[PDB]
Amino acid sequence: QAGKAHSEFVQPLPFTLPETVPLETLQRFWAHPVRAFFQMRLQVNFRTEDSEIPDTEPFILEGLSRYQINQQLLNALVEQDDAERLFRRFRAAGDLPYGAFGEIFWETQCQEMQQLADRVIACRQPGQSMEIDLACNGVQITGWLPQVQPDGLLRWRPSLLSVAQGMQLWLEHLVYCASGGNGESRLFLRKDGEWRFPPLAAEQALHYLSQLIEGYREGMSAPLLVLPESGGAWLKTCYDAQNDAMLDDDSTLQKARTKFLQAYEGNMMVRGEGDDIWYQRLWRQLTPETMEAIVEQSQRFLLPLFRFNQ
Amino acid sequence: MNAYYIQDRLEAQSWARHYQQLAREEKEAELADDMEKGIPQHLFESLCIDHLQRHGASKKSITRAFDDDVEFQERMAEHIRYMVETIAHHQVDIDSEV
Amino acid sequence: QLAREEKEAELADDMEKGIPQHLFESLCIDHLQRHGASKKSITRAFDDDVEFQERMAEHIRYMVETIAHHQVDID
Amino acid sequence: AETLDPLRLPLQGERLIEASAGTGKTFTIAALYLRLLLGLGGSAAFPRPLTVEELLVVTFTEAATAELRGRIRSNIHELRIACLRETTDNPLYERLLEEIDDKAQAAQWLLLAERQMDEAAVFTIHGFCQRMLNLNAFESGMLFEQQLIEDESLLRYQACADFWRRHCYPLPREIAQVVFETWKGPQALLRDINRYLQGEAPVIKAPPPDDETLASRHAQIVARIDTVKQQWRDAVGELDALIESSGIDRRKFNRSNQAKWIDKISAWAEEETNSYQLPESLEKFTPRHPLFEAIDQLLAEPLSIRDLVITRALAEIRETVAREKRRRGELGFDDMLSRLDSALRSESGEVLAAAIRTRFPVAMIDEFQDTDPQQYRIFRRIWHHQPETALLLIGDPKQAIYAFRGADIFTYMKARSEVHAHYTLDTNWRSAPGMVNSVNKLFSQTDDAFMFREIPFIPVKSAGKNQALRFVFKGETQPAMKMWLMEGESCGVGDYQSTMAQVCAAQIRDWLQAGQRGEALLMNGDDARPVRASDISVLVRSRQEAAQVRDALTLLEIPSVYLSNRDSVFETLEAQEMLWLLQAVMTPERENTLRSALATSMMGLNALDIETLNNDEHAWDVVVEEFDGYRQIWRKRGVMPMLRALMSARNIAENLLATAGGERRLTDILHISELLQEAGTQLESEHALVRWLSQHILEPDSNASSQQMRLESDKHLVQIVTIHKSKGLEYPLVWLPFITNFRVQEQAFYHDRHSFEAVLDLNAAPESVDLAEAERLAEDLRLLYVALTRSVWHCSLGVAPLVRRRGDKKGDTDVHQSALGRLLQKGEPQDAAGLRTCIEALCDDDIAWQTAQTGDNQPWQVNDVST
Amino acid sequence: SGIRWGIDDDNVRELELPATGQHTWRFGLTRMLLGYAMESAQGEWQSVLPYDESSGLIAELV
Repeated sequence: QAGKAHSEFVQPLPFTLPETVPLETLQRFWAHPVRAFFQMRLQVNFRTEDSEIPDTEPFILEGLSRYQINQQLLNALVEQDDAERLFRRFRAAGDLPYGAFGEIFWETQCQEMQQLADRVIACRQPGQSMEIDLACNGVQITGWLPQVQPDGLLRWRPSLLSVAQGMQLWLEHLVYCASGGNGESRLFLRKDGEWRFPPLAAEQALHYLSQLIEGYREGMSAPLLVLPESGGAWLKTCYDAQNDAMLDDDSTLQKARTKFLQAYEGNMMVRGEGDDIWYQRLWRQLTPETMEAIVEQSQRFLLPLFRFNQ
Repeated sequence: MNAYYIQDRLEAQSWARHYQQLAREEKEAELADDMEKGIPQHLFESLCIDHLQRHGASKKSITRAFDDDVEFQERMAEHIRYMVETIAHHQVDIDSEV
Repeated sequence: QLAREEKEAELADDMEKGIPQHLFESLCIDHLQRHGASKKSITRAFDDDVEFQERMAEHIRYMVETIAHHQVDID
Repeated sequence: AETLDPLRLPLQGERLIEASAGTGKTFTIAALYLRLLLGLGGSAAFPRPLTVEELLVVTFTEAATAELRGRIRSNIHELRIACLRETTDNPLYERLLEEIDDKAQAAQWLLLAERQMDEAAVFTIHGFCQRMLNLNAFESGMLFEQQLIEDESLLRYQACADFWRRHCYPLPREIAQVVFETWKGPQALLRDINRYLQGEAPVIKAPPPDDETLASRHAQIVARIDTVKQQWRDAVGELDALIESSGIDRRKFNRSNQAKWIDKISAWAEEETNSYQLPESLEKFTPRHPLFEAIDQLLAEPLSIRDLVITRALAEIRETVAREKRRRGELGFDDMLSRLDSALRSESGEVLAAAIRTRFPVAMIDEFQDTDPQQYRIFRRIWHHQPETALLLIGDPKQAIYAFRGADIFTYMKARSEVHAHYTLDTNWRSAPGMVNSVNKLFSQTDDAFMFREIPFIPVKSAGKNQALRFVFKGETQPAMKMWLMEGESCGVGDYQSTMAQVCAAQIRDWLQAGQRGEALLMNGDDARPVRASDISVLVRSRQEAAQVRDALTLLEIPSVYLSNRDSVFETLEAQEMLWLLQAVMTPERENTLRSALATSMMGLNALDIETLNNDEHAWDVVVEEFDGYRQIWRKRGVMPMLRALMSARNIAENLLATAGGERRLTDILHISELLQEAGTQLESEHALVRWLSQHILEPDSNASSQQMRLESDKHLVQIVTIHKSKGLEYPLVWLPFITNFRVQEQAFYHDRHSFEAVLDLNAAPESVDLAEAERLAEDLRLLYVALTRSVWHCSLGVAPLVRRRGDKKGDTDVHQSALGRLLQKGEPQDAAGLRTCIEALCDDDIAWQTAQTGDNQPWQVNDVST
Repeated sequence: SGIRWGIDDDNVRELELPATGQHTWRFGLTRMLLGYAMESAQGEWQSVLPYDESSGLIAELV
């Protein structure tokens, strides 16, 4: 027992941010910042073995299978294209259930997606994709924003409301307000969830963008710890939109701790954000010292999310 | 080579189903204590001050019900708790629905 | 005696029409949307669930009867 | 009931023996085994001496059959030497030598009995039928060679999907709309009937006719609903009723909901008409309309296709599984017990039972409280009335917790009524006299506390050897039983589990803090010894409770282990990392697969080391060289030698033992390396080996050999164990913090009080629900009796007035639903004040109650180390 | 491509299971061979959607 114990996996690494950062890089970075530093920076990606092929024809659709159909159906409903064509297309591929169960599942999906579409169609206007070139902290950002209407940014996805979707719209709205683009930005999700950001001046737009780009070079140096869901759950309980200030009360802090562990530890119904390959490699067990570091770092970047959200 | 292995696996899943139902009831009561603090009795007192005066109810009658009478404040706290717990019941159900 | 209780019940029946269930819903939609109650969840309680409306109109019947009782006491 | 002397027990016909927890019923079987060998007891002796191979002993657990075999083997050896020496130092062998006539011939019989102990027959129920049906094949009608199938879940879901294909797919959309509401598919349909598929098929109350199809029941109820749909259409628009203060004018909204629901057909769900129906309107208060009562006719009988589809599935799937296993030739453990039952029930089974009476002209069944209707009917059809063959049934009805496994207490109740002989053992050798009086007083509060008249509670008495047992904590002796009562009126289950696990973990470290200084001692007479974390045991009902005590106890820095944990090795993170290794060694040339293996926690490479590895391509080529050398050893030797060379070169085995909690990590790596060597010899293809590992990682196999092994040094760590896996063991110090918790079974399943037959009711009628809840409550009472008798010196249990009632009403508490709450309150619901007064009433000198108060001082002391 | 159940449609009826026409090796092969000739964006033909993943020389393995 004379060997040395394993040192902490996290270590500071030198990094120099180039002058050209594609927008697709920042969007893929802020989606999973911990996963990024493994793949983006250190080129480390754990490949999950392909799941065993199901031994029977699907009786009910679940997971990514029904998510693709909900995305293919939502795009066809907003365009007001015939849904029976897509139904015969999916049934021809056999991806749906057989016979009547393929009809029962399709109509209860078309009933939920039509409710989401009627909200998107009302505010939707024809628009064209625009290209973006910006200078922030001496760094050039290039990319494309599809379907930009004169009213603003309009995005719709068939999923549950999450902070990862709000952060995705946040970076897309800041890059929209930094070059012209007077107007709002809206995102619609299942179960009435919505993300709506009012317009901002180019001053503040480049300020918060400078904080996001600074977090990117910070994520490339050290494995910055920000949990969009769990860190957002702790931040939602503490932050108050009326007074625009976070509560320092201890009673609300203990509730935020229970809500943070509730988002970290997953149940049988919904899998939690805490358990995953990227988060297990850093620490095998979650300590309160690192739980505070995640809270402080999430309090920094994820604060303008709930601040300007309405 | 366990003969009861199949029964032992079904019993292990039965307990995980019970604590998933218990954790859904505890989450309902957690949102119950929060929404109870969101609608204090003076909001319903103000709602009565508005619409009741046109039907002949004096302002002192509504004041004596909410502020003076203790049993009315007792039954209102139980009714607010039942209303909140039912709204929290449907809210958790909608959140539980995939 | 018997007339006083009849005027109190008649006055409570007139106030029952003045405070519909959608009046409590308007107050429950404005204040409770901050605490995380969705519009669909509040709409389900005040409309879909029958047992909720049964106990709702029962307590509303209890509220307008107790307030009318204090009103006659003032008279 | 009468007391039992082992040497005075006559063996003829059927005899029943009840042995309380801690009575050493295993020691009694050895005495009757030596009695059956020598033919002793005179008029109470067996008619003739017997051979070891002719004695049949049945014990449900395999581990107990091997222990009883060695226990009898040692007792035959001790008695044989005692016969040659003619003198012995033991009372039992002394009384045996007094009854022995010729000791020389008896010593020769024990010598021949000692040499035959290899073929000595001690079997399980499933190990018996396997040997018996393979003995006489023609009476059973079974193939001579049959391979046992370990898991029937794969063939059950296969046959469940075959039923859902033929009986669902052809159905029209209007009928399929109703089937989709009950369950999504065969996966949910299987989970409903899965408990009903295992074991003997029970009887269904009010079964549907055999000729009724799905379309017949569908068109019948549709016509029943369509009549009320037509009648409410015509009679709508008229309000005449007696107005009550309970109702109000807002019923118009409920009236409109009936008009909107009628216009659409194919909807099996019903809008709520309950307030409008005549009986409920009579309850609220009369119109007396004909269709007003016709709604009552609709609401009285439940409308569902559930009971019909389940009945057709339960019968057909069981036939499909049995036909598929007969095609493959494989047999299950439940199918062998059903084979012998079907063989004896056949007309030619009478000759089969005659060969069993000749093979084993006697029987002794250990753990008779655990049994099945198939088992008892087999033992009854043989040994019920026979002139020369006896029967011995040993078991404690209070000890059967196994109803989840299919054990029926009513089977024992039916067996007890049929046997006229009853014998009980009154000497409890396990625990101290203070615990004996505490257990007897707790169950003597009411009459027939177990709720079944056929199971009495009888007092026992401590032996003379244990009368000196005492437990001291901080000077003056501590009582044998201590109940910890929580403070406050209403307590939630989440608040009950939290606080009590913190109070229990606080009292454990206080016993450990006083145990290292020698203050707390376990004293037998004048002898004593400090209290180690070994003798401290925590008994929880489920695994979710074990992890909740584990986190609270580890927060105080007391290392503890779960002994009953069933978690597979493949669920751990290292098992997933073992896949990224073997896959990277397979393709060392790929840069993404190799970097993924070196970034795993098993290799132990820091993020700085990975960064310096990506910066220099030369160091990367060297790692490819060593991973190529690992692939060579992988191909020439196997999985185990390569992992041995990888752990020796990387020095990760030493580094893991240096990391805190890394020895638990290393035990899993070596155990996986043993399973990969096991599956590596069968499959020569290296890629099929990686596919075998990845396949087991996705779905855990749950096999006993695939279960996580116990970590070393856990003998000195606090032992957390389930109530079920702790039966038959000895735990000097026991904790029952969560014992007050309970769960209610919503399904209706029970056994009739008359026919004693398992009866499932697919209908939700509250009758069968009340008789089902009474059997669950009696099972929880037996779960408490076993958990209370595991202790020797002291045991502590948490008590709180927990309330699962909706709205947290202040009228009464639900503790009476719990097992321990029913015994303190005498089955009478009370308040939190009444629960506290009933606790203070029964505590004298043995039971003692203290309030549960949360406190924290210091987690623990290190005790340092030795090197 | 959705290849799960038995090889042919006649094999399905031989097991006394209702004939479907999908999730079979014949359904999958035809789905894969149709995608080689026609792009999946065109539409259905026999009520079998073409499988677009292999339109090229890699389709020779099919």
